[PDB]
Amino acid sequence: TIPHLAIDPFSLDFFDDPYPDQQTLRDAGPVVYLDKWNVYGVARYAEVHAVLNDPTTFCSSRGVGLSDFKKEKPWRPPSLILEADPPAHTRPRAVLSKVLSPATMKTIRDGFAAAADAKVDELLQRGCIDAIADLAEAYPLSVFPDAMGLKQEGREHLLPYAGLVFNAFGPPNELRQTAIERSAPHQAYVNEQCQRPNLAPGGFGACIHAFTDTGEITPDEAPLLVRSLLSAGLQETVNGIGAAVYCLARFPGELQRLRSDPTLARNAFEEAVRFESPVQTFFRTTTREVELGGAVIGEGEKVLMFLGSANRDPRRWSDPDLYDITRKTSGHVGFGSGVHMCVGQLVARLEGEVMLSALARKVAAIDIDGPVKRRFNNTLRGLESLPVKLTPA
Ligand code: HEM
Ligand SMILES: COc1ccc(C(=O)O)cc1
Ligand SMILES: [Cl-]
Repeated sequence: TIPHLAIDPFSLDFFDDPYPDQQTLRDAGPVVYLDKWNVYGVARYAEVHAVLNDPTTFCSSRGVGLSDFKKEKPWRPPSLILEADPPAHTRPRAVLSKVLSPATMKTIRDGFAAAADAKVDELLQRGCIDAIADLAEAYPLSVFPDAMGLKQEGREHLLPYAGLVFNAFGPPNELRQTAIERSAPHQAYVNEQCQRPNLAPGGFGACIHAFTDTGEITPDEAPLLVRSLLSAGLQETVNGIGAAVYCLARFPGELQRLRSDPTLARNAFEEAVRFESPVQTFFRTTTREVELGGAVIGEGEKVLMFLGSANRDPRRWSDPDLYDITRKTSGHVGFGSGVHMCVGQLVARLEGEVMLSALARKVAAIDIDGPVKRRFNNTLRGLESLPVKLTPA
């Protein structure tokens, strides 16, 4: 009663243009079986939203990649928040929520915003730039690692470790094995910067270590929670900002609208997050037999959620393939939904908003003027290179 498909959502051809295959996955049925990896798939907004919001039946403590932690060893000690279920998840989540609080955004906002303006001002002096390396990448590297409290040496390890983390959610294909065999130096730098003496006072990491006397987490838990923010805190944002820029370059009517009202910047980024879904997919594991969209899924089965496909589901979105900076984006799953919904979304939206605001005030046109290149990853969607000519306003 469940349609079996041979689509590999982790193949290179799929990454190259996922969107037809995602329609085929949505239209086959509410639940599909993916024979290549032996997992269930859900690609419609409805079923994705349901799975995300039933963490008792679709837990994350057996991993949220293909590997089931009850069967295989994880490639690194489990995250205390991503790879945990309530109740063990609850208090480490409260710590990271407070570390990344509204009050904390108040303190870095003007710094983040200035750095966005300085970066756009700097790129307008060059004209022809690469909006991935010189912007999408350069901007978050200039404000996140300082906000984390990190030393300066070794920062070249952060994006590679992020790409490793997201590649290791995927199946044991060559992208994953090659990331793991390249991993050791990045693992080593990251784990070391998680120790309390290496985290500059006032930053996010020091704050995490300072939350250890409340009975919410203990001191030996602090290093791993810092690790979370060195894993999840960079590449997505970069991909999300690279997508905004791309969209603004590819849809010049939306750039003309952003310029006319820069207050649209925040929702313009939110729309980029929905349109690109930098995190394309996550897994859950069933803790019990369950009925999902008229199928009966046994205990201990991996379920693949297509988040980017739920964000383009014509059953939920009008013209889902169009980038509309005035769209009501509320409800998209680009950040998840429910108990694990991105705990750092306030940092991402603040980075992306102030970047787009900067562009909206200072740029008249953005024109692709060279070969666009994609970056392949088992979990992340984003560009490798996006040569643009920026035109000062
Ligand atoms: C556009 C940028 C981002 C996107 C698209 C994104 C995507 C996601 C998604 C889909 C989830 C839910 C995972 C799940 O349900 O298993 C998540 C959770 C998480 N994110 Fe983000 N994220 C972004 C930025 C950030 C930032 C800036 C941080 C840190 C500052 C961060 C740290 C985390 C952590 C620690 C979790 C785990 C939360 C939990 O398990 O309860 N992410 N992210
Ligand atoms: C959604 O992406 C991630 C990746 C890693 C972690 C973590 O290491 O906790 C959390 C979220
Ligand atoms: Cl690691």
